[PDB]
Amino acid sequence: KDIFKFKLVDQFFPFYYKNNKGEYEGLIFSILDKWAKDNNADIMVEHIDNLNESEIEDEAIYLGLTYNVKLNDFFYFKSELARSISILFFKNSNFNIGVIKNTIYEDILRLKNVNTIFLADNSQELVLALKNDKVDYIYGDCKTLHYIANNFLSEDLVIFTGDVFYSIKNRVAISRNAPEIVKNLNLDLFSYLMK
Amino acid sequence: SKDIFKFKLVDQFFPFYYKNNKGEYEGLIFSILDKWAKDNNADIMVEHIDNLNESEIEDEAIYLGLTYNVKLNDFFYFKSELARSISILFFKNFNIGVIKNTIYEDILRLKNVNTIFLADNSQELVLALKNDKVDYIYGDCKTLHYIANNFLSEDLVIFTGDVFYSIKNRVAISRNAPEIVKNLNLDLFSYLMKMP
Ligand SMILES: [Mg+2]
Repeated sequence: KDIFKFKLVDQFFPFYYKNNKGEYEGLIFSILDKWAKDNNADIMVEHIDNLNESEIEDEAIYLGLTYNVKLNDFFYFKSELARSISILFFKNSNFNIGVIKNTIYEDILRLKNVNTIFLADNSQELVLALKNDKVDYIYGDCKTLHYIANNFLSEDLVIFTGDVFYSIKNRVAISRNAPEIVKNLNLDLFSYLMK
Repeated sequence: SKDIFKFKLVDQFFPFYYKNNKGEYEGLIFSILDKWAKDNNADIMVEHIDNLNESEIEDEAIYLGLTYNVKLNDFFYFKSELARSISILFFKNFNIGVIKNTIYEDILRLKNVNTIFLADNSQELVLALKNDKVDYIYGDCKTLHYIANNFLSEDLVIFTGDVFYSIKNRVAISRNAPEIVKNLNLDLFSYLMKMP
């Protein structure tokens, strides 16, 4: 009956990602299908590389966003998916650090007064920036960035051992101007992972 | 007197600790443990072990990389949560491989899987898949995938079927541990600063 739009942002292993062979992978559809049946509804899935405040769809449910001062004005963050850990990577003095824009990782670097921040639109772009030595470090998701890096880089990634490790919540997000029916949805997708 | 405590890092646990190409251990756990050490006014010793041998269990040691298991529960007390994982059935491009004495083993026995191949550690487990000793492996989503992808040039495929459990990774100490260890606050996760 009802049809709800889900938006997958960038990449988020293991929920959704692009493998070495360029094939879209993930178990998110398995979860969304189960959520759909429980809610007696159909779903539309859209994938977006980078989020823009001007292109926000009020009725859509966003996955793969993290808390960000800019995005907080537009979104309500609800149920948690898997958690992540922020890591600063470099390839195996003055410097510059790559980071995906409008993410919690950007805000972390900003409040640390890092002024040589290189803003990438997505994970792939960020990794390629490191490849072509546009940046000396990249900052972001522990597994997803490491994974994409190993797909494009010939050099191994190394972890920068400093005070840069934070526990990151990856939550489901809806527009603050979402219809009441969306706002009343149970969006605890993580509950479909029994324990 | 500043106390000294031994931490045993079992197998591999991405991104807390894992093997790189140089035969060394990379990870962020070492940073966390140094922080924990400062607040508890103590020194620390880190030792890596691939397998968990009952004969080699040290009562004074604090164990990381263990999950709740019917067999280990009779030897360890599982304490604070360090991180979470998702159980995934992996395959390349029917017997199932799984690390012995893990929560993952129990799951397969509860689901009444007939042909269970037991591995001692993640490295052995993923090697069994690579060498076609097993058709599927079951375990940690990040770690098993990392090893296969970085050491064996194998990008493992996730089994779509309903086999996804939320797994808690906890700190564990021996049942016969010293009183000085039992009194420790082993909330290592708290030393990972949270978002606001
Ligand atoms: Mg596929």
